[PDB]
Amino acid sequence: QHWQAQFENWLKNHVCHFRRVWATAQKLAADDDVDMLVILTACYFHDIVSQRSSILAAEETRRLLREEFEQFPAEKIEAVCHAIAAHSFSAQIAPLTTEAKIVQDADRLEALGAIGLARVFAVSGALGVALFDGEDPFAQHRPLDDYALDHFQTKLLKLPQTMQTARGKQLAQHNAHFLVEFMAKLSAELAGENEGVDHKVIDAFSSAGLEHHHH
Amino acid sequence: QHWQAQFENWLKNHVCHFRRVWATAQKLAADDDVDMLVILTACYFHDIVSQRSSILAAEETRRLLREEFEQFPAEKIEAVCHAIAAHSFSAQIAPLTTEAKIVQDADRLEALGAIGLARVFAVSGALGVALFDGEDPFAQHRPLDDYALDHFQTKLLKLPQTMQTARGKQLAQHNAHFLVEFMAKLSAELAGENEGVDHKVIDAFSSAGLEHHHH
Ligand code: NI
Ligand code: NI
Ligand code: NI
Ligand code: NI
Ligand code: NI
Ligand code: NI
Repeated sequence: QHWQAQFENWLKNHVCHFRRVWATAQKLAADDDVDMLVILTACYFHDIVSQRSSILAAEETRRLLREEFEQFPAEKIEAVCHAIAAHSFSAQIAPLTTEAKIVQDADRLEALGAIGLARVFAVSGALGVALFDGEDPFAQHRPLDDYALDHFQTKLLKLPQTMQTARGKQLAQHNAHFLVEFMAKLSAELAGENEGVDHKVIDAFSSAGLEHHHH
Repeated sequence: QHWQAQFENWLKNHVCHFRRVWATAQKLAADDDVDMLVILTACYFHDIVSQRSSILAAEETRRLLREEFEQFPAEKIEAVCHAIAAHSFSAQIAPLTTEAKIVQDADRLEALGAIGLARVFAVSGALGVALFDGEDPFAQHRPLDDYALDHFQTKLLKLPQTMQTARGKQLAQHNAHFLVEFMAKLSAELAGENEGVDHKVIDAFSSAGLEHHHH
């Protein structure tokens, strides 16, 4: 009963990004018997501590844990310090625990898909980096990245291949394909097509099979 | 001869948004014999003058026109003052000229589609308005709009129906459907689906037929 009750984690602290991560984080380790108890606090705090910021995410979440996590720490508190330290590839903190892996996947899946396509441009909005045609002709020029549409084939399109969770990869594979199709429509529209999608960008930015013949 | 040469409009002034608008603005009035000469300057300056801003876009573009447009003004200069004044529904300047209509469509199509889906979130980025789940449960709550994802069914999803150009509407209809499908994937992902799309949002935010049976 301390499986649903402890939801009163940030549900009494002081954000929704976590609500979802847990949701898909559970689906990743469904019926594997790993530790769906630590992984939780892992994905529930990885942000409470803002390339130096993840190593402190645990040197921060550990001290703060000694407040409400007072009831049940045990050995399950050193694992909540690797997960919440190995999720953002800003610190390159390689995840070793099979629990610290499920999070580095659930949170990293928040970079792809519909929400992912929204983050790239929202962020790119404040930072004001643009994303216009200044990026299409990059078939012959070079990627300056954060031109948001470039951030696409620099991090995002390369995220699924470096996915370290069995299912999480095939999942970060579909969502990563949703981004390409967006690129497909963006190319056309960008080439005054207004209708179809550039069936040439789908051919280069996403592994066929995810939609296909066999020779 | 003075149809391609005059491209040296902003090509020597002091932005790419125009390059495209003309492209699709020509396709809208293809073989109709209207005035593919004024419509051009129309879509080439509607921005040089930043709900009061469109009426001045012409009270500004007219004076500036008296510089390079010195060679060929004629009656074709009073039309370049209605178009470049009737394109943004911020001034509600109803377009009367069939030329001032092709622009209010070509420029308004830049709100839908792939580029459209990027603008909503980019802009929403600087203004920092968010767009998270705080918008999904709005099936029972109310839309505060600029929550970017709301800006969707408030302006964008209503743009194609108020389109005033023969073809331009069926065109702003497809691109407007591309936005819904995005909403479709956003719903699923938002509901921890990670795979398909909420085939319930496609059912409510876009007129079937654009993809369908017949009873
Ligand atoms: Ni995160
Ligand atoms: Ni699959
Ligand atoms: Ni097959
Ligand atoms: Ni504009
Ligand atoms: Ni059609
Ligand atoms: Ni039919």
